[PDB]
Amino acid sequence: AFPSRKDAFRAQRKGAKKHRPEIIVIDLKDHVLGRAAAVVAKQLLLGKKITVVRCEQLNIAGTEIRNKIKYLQYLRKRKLTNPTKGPFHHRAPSDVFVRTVRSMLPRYTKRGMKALNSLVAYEGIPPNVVRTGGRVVIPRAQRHVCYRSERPYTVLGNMCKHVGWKYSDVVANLEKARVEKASRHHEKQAKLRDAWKSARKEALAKMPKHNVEVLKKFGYA
Amino acid sequence: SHCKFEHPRHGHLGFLPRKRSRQIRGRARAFPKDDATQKPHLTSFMVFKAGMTHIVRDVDRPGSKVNKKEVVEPVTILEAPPMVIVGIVGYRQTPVGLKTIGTVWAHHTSVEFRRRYYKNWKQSAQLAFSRQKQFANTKEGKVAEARTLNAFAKKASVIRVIAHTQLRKLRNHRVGVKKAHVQEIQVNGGSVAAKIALAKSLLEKEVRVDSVFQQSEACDVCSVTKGHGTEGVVKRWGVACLPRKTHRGLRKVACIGAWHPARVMYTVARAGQHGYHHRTQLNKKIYQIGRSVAVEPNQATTTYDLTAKTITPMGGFVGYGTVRNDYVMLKGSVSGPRRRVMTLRRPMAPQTSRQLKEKIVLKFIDTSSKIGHGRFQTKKEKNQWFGPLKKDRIRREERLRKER
RNA sequence: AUCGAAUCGCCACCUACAAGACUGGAGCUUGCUCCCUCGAAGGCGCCAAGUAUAUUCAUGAUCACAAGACA
RNA sequence: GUGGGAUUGUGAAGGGAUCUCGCAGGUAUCGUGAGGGAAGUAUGGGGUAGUACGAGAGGAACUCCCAUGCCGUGCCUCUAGUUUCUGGGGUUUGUCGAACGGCAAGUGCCCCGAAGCCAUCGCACGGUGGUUCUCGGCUGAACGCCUCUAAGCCAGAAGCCAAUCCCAAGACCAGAUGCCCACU
RNA sequence: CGACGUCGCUUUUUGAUCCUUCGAUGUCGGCUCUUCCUAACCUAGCGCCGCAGAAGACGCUAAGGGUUGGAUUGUUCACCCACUGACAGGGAACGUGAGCUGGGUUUAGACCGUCGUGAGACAGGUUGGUUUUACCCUACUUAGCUGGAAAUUGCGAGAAAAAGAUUAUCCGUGCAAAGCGGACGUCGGGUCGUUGGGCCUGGCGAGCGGUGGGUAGUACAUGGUACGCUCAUCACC
RNA sequence: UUAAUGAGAUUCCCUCUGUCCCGAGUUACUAUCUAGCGAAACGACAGUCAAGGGAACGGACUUGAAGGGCUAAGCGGGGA
RNA sequence: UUAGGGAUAUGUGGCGUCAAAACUUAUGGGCUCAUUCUCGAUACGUGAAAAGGGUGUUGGUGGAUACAGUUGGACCAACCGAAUCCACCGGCCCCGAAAAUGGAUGACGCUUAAGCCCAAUUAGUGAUUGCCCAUUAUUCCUUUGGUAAGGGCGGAAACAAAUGGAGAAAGUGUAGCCCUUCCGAUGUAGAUGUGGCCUGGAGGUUAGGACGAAGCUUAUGGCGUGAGCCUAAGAUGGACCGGCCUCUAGUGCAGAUCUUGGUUGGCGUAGCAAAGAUCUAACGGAGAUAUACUCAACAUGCAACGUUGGAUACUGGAGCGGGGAAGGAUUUCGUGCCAACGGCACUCGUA
RNA sequence: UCGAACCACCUAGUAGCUGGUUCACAUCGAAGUUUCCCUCAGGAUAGCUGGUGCUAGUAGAAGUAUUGUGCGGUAAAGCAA
RNA sequence: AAGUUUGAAAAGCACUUUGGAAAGAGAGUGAAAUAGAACCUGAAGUCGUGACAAAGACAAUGGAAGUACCUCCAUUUCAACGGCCAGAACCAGCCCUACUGCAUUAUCCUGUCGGGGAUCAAAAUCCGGCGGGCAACGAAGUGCAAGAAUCUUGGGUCUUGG
Ligand SMILES: C#CCOc1ccc(C[C@H]2NC[C@H](O)[C@H]2OC(C)=O)cc1
Ligand SMILES: [K+]
Ligand SMILES: [K+]
Ligand SMILES: [K+]
Ligand SMILES: [K+]
Ligand SMILES: [K+]
Ligand SMILES: [K+]
Ligand SMILES: [K+]
Ligand SMILES: [K+]
Ligand SMILES: [Mg+2]
Ligand SMILES: [Mg+2]
Ligand SMILES: [Mg+2]
Ligand SMILES: [Mg+2]
Ligand SMILES: [Mg+2]
Ligand SMILES: [Mg+2]
Ligand SMILES: [Mg+2]
Ligand SMILES: [Mg+2]
Ligand SMILES: [Mg+2]
Ligand SMILES: [Mg+2]
Ligand SMILES: [Mg+2]
Ligand SMILES: [Mg+2]
Ligand SMILES: [Mg+2]
Ligand SMILES: [Mg+2]
Ligand SMILES: [Mg+2]
Ligand SMILES: [Mg+2]
Ligand SMILES: [Mg+2]
Ligand SMILES: [Mg+2]
Ligand SMILES: [Mg+2]
Ligand SMILES: [Mg+2]
Ligand SMILES: [Mg+2]
Ligand SMILES: [Mg+2]
Ligand SMILES: [Mg+2]
Ligand SMILES: [Mg+2]
Ligand SMILES: [Mg+2]
Ligand SMILES: [Mg+2]
Ligand SMILES: [Mg+2]
Ligand SMILES: [Mg+2]
Ligand SMILES: [Mg+2]
Ligand SMILES: [Mg+2]
Ligand SMILES: [Mg+2]
Ligand SMILES: [Mg+2]
Ligand SMILES: [Mg+2]
Ligand SMILES: [Mg+2]
Ligand SMILES: [Mg+2]
Ligand SMILES: [Mg+2]
Ligand SMILES: [Mg+2]
Ligand SMILES: [Mg+2]
Ligand SMILES: [Mg+2]
Ligand SMILES: [Mg+2]
Ligand SMILES: [Mg+2]
Ligand SMILES: [Mg+2]
Ligand SMILES: [Mg+2]
Ligand SMILES: [Mg+2]
Ligand SMILES: [Mg+2]
Ligand SMILES: [Mg+2]
Ligand SMILES: [Mg+2]
Ligand SMILES: [Mg+2]
Ligand SMILES: [Mg+2]
Ligand SMILES: [Mg+2]
Ligand SMILES: [Mg+2]
Ligand SMILES: [Mg+2]
Ligand SMILES: [Mg+2]
Ligand SMILES: [Mg+2]
Ligand SMILES: [Mg+2]
Ligand SMILES: [Mg+2]
Ligand SMILES: [Mg+2]
Ligand SMILES: [Mg+2]
Ligand SMILES: [Mg+2]
Ligand SMILES: [Mg+2]
Ligand SMILES: [Mg+2]
Ligand SMILES: [Mg+2]
Ligand SMILES: [Mg+2]
Ligand SMILES: [Mg+2]
Ligand SMILES: [Mg+2]
Ligand SMILES: [Mg+2]
Ligand SMILES: [Mg+2]
Ligand SMILES: [Mg+2]
Ligand SMILES: [Mg+2]
Ligand SMILES: [Mg+2]
Ligand SMILES: [Mg+2]
Ligand SMILES: [Mg+2]
Ligand SMILES: [Mg+2]
Ligand SMILES: [Mg+2]
Ligand SMILES: [Mg+2]
Ligand SMILES: [Mg+2]
Ligand SMILES: [Mg+2]
Ligand SMILES: [Mg+2]
Ligand SMILES: [Mg+2]
Ligand SMILES: [Mg+2]
Ligand SMILES: [Mg+2]
Ligand SMILES: [Mg+2]
Ligand SMILES: [Mg+2]
Ligand SMILES: [Mg+2]
Ligand SMILES: [Mg+2]
Ligand SMILES: [Mg+2]
Ligand SMILES: [Mg+2]
Ligand SMILES: [Mg+2]
Ligand SMILES: [Mg+2]
Ligand SMILES: [Mg+2]
Ligand SMILES: [Mg+2]
Ligand SMILES: [Mg+2]
Ligand SMILES: [Mg+2]
Ligand SMILES: [Mg+2]
Ligand code: NA
Ligand code: NA
Ligand code: NA
Ligand code: NA
Ligand code: NA
Ligand code: NA
Ligand code: NA
Ligand code: NA
Repeated sequence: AFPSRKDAFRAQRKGAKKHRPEIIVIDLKDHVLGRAAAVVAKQLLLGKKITVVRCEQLNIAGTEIRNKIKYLQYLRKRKLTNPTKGPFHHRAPSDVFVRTVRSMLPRYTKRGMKALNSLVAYEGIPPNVVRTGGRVVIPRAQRHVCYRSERPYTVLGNMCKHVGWKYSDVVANLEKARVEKASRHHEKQAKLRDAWKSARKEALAKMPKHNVEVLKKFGYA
Repeated sequence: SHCKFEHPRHGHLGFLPRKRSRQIRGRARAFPKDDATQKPHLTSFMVFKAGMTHIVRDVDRPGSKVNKKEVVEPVTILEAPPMVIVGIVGYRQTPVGLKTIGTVWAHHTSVEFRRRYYKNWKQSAQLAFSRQKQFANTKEGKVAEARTLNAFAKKASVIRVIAHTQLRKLRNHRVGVKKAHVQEIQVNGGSVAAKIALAKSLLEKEVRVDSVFQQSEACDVCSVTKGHGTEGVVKRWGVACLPRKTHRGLRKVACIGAWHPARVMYTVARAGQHGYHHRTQLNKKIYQIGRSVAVEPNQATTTYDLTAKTITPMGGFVGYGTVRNDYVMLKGSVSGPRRRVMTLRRPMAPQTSRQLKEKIVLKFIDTSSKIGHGRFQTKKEKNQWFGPLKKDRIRREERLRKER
């Protein structure tokens, strides 16, 4: 994680600038857990670097009690002779998603671990990801197109909090502060947004006339 | 087939692995729950175990057979020289646990605190904190300290102070260690701004045990037990001894597992390290918070026993020496041997019981010799029994005649 | 400083939020009518700093990892 | 680039080439806590009370208070056990001429015996919130009435989960710090 | 609770079979020790009763915890004495013999009864009758060293970080505001590339400081640090 | 039937005790570390588990769960 | 259902990921909600289930009533203004449904299914092959063998080098006389064939070797489907030996608790623990006081021997005392010596 | 060394039983059934298989139909035969 | 059990140096001491050393395809020359896709009359009578299709050979 002094020295000798790999950031809020994992697992195997946020807002079909009991049945499975080196049951919603993706990969091959190590999961949206670019969704894994709205569903964070996850309140407080800060920033920069809108509207009267007709033909004016 | 008769299993599976403790000092793994309505206060203190004795007091609890009657209670005496606050640390809450924000160091640190950073201090260059001292108090140094302090105000939910023991003030010949024991003490109570105010006011200052604990309160003890090295299953786990007829030995577990699973389970008693384990012990009632003998000599004097005695028994505490500092008298026993540094923590269990709420008044403190059936409480009592001895006559006769 | 590398979309307009049994706004008649920005585009970027009066490109010879890449 | 080595086996001393390796980290603290473990569990007495109930005979329980069994984690002030401190005394046979000092009897034997270790044979300590079962209910349709349910809610078990407690970063901590060095 | 019938479950009984093992998988019982199951004896709740109370019956959720000391018998079972809240039933190669023990069973010696002409026989009785080996690999218990995120390589660049001439071109304060408050100078040189240019360096000062000299009171647990004043030195520079 | 006799088999009583309740402490020689010396048994290949099927009880096979490497002292679950 | 390969199509089974295919297809219709072995997705495989039951939801059949049925109001009839209720039979779901290490639609997971029944192939548009996987099918190339099928084989004629070529065998089998064509090709026990391979000798024939035979060594390559053959190199060796035809036999090795020799992990491990015991100085000995720099000595030559003098202890006369028989036969004695041996050591010794 | 010692020999005793059995490729390729046997862990004997062929290469062909012409007493049915 | 099988000849390693010695380092003999005395040749197995290759834990080994690096190996080529690599052309043969005609509808298509239906009133769904008929837009998703990929320059063949 933390760069070595040799790595920093080599970069300065090369004189290169800041580098960021092409990373897709997925907002997992109101996404079906299984369908999102299957889509993400295939993309990881195709060499994509994927970061998922708001894992605590994933959805599973059924009542919360039914899915809580499902996790508790998974929790009771452990190597009796030595619970260490036994099955490791992770309670955080981001680790639950990571485990779901891992079971959908060839995890016991080097290629499978290369795909798995290309995925980063978070609860909420941490500051290092907030300003990296627009977030994406998976339309075929979204709740409002996947579930019939009459059926009950569970939120992953609510299920995880009652089976051992201890940071439900921390994530909620951090997410509240993030949205207020983003809303305040978005309440500002409105003048900049409207200034460019009027600049595009006023520019129609300054460009050559035949260029306006071309824009109208292709539905841009 | 099922076991013929049932009995509870030997030992507690929650104290595993039965390995040597990572550190020799007692460290609180958790602190009492913070409540913002109280004034800021420290929650722990480091002490040294001197020895044991017993006291006499009246019992106040109604409804008991010992109500308004005297009882004899063993107590443990722990030397508590004052602690020095050398730093402030702040923690912010993250989804993966607390993270340290930064450290604000005091402008001056004691020599015995800097000795902790060396394996051979006397033969070293002794350059610890030399650049920090030069950087601090400068224009950039003062700004950096202010920025770190402001970060604590904005992002910290937990404020702790860095404290260390004073082995120069302890003045113990058998303790050996000259480098201070360093620990973090959480500041509970008040707002985060109020916690930083107290921590700043305590920088470079001494803190006494009586400002952290009160006489009749209870406290938790974090300490490491006495080590015994490799021990067998009989002593390590309390299993039964096999009959005298047994071939290849008696002090063993006969069956260490069934055929299936084809493994030895983690629940089977095996020989290994015994002792030297960290233990957090609950509800140790403070029976006395004593003052230094240089300040108040009559440490063991009570309102009922008017004999002028110190807390140190006749002939000294065995293997430890004299208690020369402030001390804490805890009811009962604590884990670990003499000379070992221990942490007293403010209690985390509820303290609403009648036993925990009782006000303790000591009537008699035993100061007889811990070496071989002490029968005198003071040296004067021994002199009155024997009177002048042969060696007293020789010493007096030489002084009376040769020198006069 | 070995080191020649694979990678080929930038942004200080997306990089805030929430709901799909109804989120542009009204009316009463409650599914129709009316108003509007008319409800199906994140903005740029693709060879003249801008749609015109223009201007070096070769022989790197007909493909070859773009023989180059801080947009 | 620079530093350090080497090459394939019939000689020697010199020149090239070609390979391999080093070129930024060390050292000392304070913490985080994922995951794993996981523990406290029972009885009696006082009081309620000779009360509720009952014709009578009989005859209860919770709050609270005080003890105790088992289990667990320690501790050595007291009491007990243990002595190769062969500590100090006795005492038998042999033995150095005797006394002294002792010595041998694989610790001669006897009594007492500190320190240390140690015994429910002694002493101390053993805690908090949730999610739910079963079930009892609220609101309420389907089905004009009705209904704990079917959409919603409440209450809630020694179960279960977390706190407390134990190990803890191969959980690879871009957690925080002290000194050098390297880069600059 | 449930006759006459009828439908199941289980593998803690026996039987049926003969798939595995006969160049060998150590046989009963007990002792010890751990774990698992629930068809629940006690302990936590909750229904119902031919439920007044007390004591109980039946049933549901629940295996977290507990489930004893003895006489006879090799016994498993059985039975009796006694304590208790209760003294529930079972699995784990009929758990467990390189863990023990060896009383039984089942060699060779010997006695009795019955049978056999006999040698001998008897799921009839009786007494006496060698219990071997771990230093290997795993497992488990403790105990050391030690690299490693491309899980040893790639130079293959992702921070639960900041927030801007593209993180450069200062520090606070504030809401990623509106604003607001601060900042050591001066005189030269050298050396590279659009504005009071970057970097290196020298002389005068000043300021914040680190050490030591001389001095005064005070603090703190009282030998040992801090603090005022004043010199010297070093650093930012 | 039988006195005496018996390393013969059995039952009870007194005494006595670590046989037991219930374990604790100590000693010599080991084990343990070192110097010198220095084997054997055994050895297809090897050596983490769950379930599944399978010659009906897998270290290898299927699907999952684990597993950084090398080591010292033990230990008797497995290696049918 | 199987010679060695390629391409194109399929079979069974599939198309959410693992895992190729609907990057979760349709502009197809319905049904299902299942709280601790955890709804279902199991042909064979019963390789998990019954009788019985459900006012769960969705369908049917046959009857009954319609100013109805339920309420409110006075055991019956009136207000009140809509469709009800009676029996029976299906579908899916649920209960019945309890076992021992933690675990299994294969795992994750799935509920606008990724479940069940049915039905399609880019969809009321305009016609009858969605897609993915074989040692199968079709087809192309090569091999090999046939109950194989045919052609050619009387050199057509012409043609030096320096500057079109080569071959053409009347043939079972070879480097196959050459060319064309068709079909088959797996296989335990077992049979047979092979101008099939290899080894020691013999009769022949033809060669090689001191300018290096046999043997041996190999990241030495080439040839053969193979058994194997051949070349290269030896910074290997030092005297014999290859090819071909025929003859001949003690003629080919991975295993027989195989035989003999050697080696080997275990392993510097188990251990070398009954008979109480040695200490000290000096002498002897190569066995030491054994040293780059720095450096007064310790922290850099350790540990071990024999003799003598002291010390301490043991045997304790049924003795590690002094003599004999049996047995042994030079072990006796002196000097010298330390390779092996005296399971450690020796400067000592029954060597 | 004893419910018949030891040494050499007959003796390489016999064994329907256990174990082993050394090169390649090619063309073909089974049976665990019949009868007899002191036969039931084994043999003979037919069958299945290989090799060698012989005979005028469609001949005396067929695990299949059709059409004629025979045979039958199981499924079903019946007990009012 | 054991070939004394060193070498043609003992010419069997004088002498120097370290070491108590055994021996080592040199120097000599010899064609050859790696021919140094149980001495020709000197295999396998096992082990040491230097160099290099890397490598988690999938016991290791193995199969098939590639790749990175090495190669004391073989062969070929080195002028308008190549037996090397690659791309486009054309041919022949295959394998694919595009472009469609014949037949058939009637339980059907229309108009009109009557009924019936539901509406504020209609219409329509529906049933009869009669009269016409080709539902003909890419009519139908109904039976069969033979349409020279030359016309009218489709695609592939690193799945063939030129
Ligand atoms: C008498 C009698 C009955 O009880 C037994 C007990 C043990 C055995 C031995 C067999 N057990 C499995 C294997 O077949 C054999 O293992 C071995 C070591 O031979 C047989 C019968
Ligand atoms: K936990
Ligand atoms: K647990
Ligand atoms: K780490
Ligand atoms: K057997
Ligand atoms: K109960
Ligand atoms: K008998
Ligand atoms: K051939
Ligand atoms: K051998
Ligand atoms: Mg929706
Ligand atoms: Mg039991
Ligand atoms: Mg038992
Ligand atoms: Mg048992
Ligand atoms: Mg015994
Ligand atoms: Mg024994
Ligand atoms: Mg004492
Ligand atoms: Mg003596
Ligand atoms: Mg005593
Ligand atoms: Mg049975
Ligand atoms: Mg059997
Ligand atoms: Mg055995
Ligand atoms: Mg066997
Ligand atoms: Mg066994
Ligand atoms: Mg139950
Ligand atoms: Mg229970
Ligand atoms: Mg239990
Ligand atoms: Mg058994
Ligand atoms: Mg059983
Ligand atoms: Mg045994
Ligand atoms: Mg046994
Ligand atoms: Mg056993
Ligand atoms: Mg017996
Ligand atoms: Mg008779
Ligand atoms: Mg017997
Ligand atoms: Mg007998
Ligand atoms: Mg006997
Ligand atoms: Mg790396
Ligand atoms: Mg297993
Ligand atoms: Mg074992
Ligand atoms: Mg053992
Ligand atoms: Mg083919
Ligand atoms: Mg294909
Ligand atoms: Mg796929
Ligand atoms: Mg779909
Ligand atoms: Mg099935
Ligand atoms: Mg299956
Ligand atoms: Mg079935
Ligand atoms: Mg049914
Ligand atoms: Mg129903
Ligand atoms: Mg139904
Ligand atoms: Mg129904
Ligand atoms: Mg499952
Ligand atoms: Mg299922
Ligand atoms: Mg499946
Ligand atoms: Mg062919
Ligand atoms: Mg001619
Ligand atoms: Mg021929
Ligand atoms: Mg064949
Ligand atoms: Mg021969
Ligand atoms: Mg010849
Ligand atoms: Mg080689
Ligand atoms: Mg090799
Ligand atoms: Mg030959
Ligand atoms: Mg032979
Ligand atoms: Mg061989
Ligand atoms: Mg063998
Ligand atoms: Mg070895
Ligand atoms: Mg040893
Ligand atoms: Mg021994
Ligand atoms: Mg001895
Ligand atoms: Mg001597
Ligand atoms: Mg020395
Ligand atoms: Mg010496
Ligand atoms: Mg003696
Ligand atoms: Mg004696
Ligand atoms: Mg005598
Ligand atoms: Mg004698
Ligand atoms: Mg002699
Ligand atoms: Mg020796
Ligand atoms: Mg004998
Ligand atoms: Mg036979
Ligand atoms: Mg055989
Ligand atoms: Mg065949
Ligand atoms: Mg038979
Ligand atoms: Mg046979
Ligand atoms: Mg047989
Ligand atoms: Mg019949
Ligand atoms: Mg009939
Ligand atoms: Mg009849
Ligand atoms: Mg010469
Ligand atoms: Mg040689
Ligand atoms: Mg030679
Ligand atoms: Mg030789
Ligand atoms: Mg060799
Ligand atoms: Mg080697
Ligand atoms: Mg493998
Ligand atoms: Mg390769
Ligand atoms: Mg009409
Ligand atoms: Mg007509
Ligand atoms: Mg169509
Ligand atoms: Mg055409
Ligand atoms: Mg073509
Ligand atoms: Mg071609
Ligand atoms: Na005592
Ligand atoms: Na006798
Ligand atoms: Na095995
Ligand atoms: Na596996
Ligand atoms: Na559907
Ligand atoms: Na042929
Ligand atoms: Na020893
Ligand atoms: Na009409």
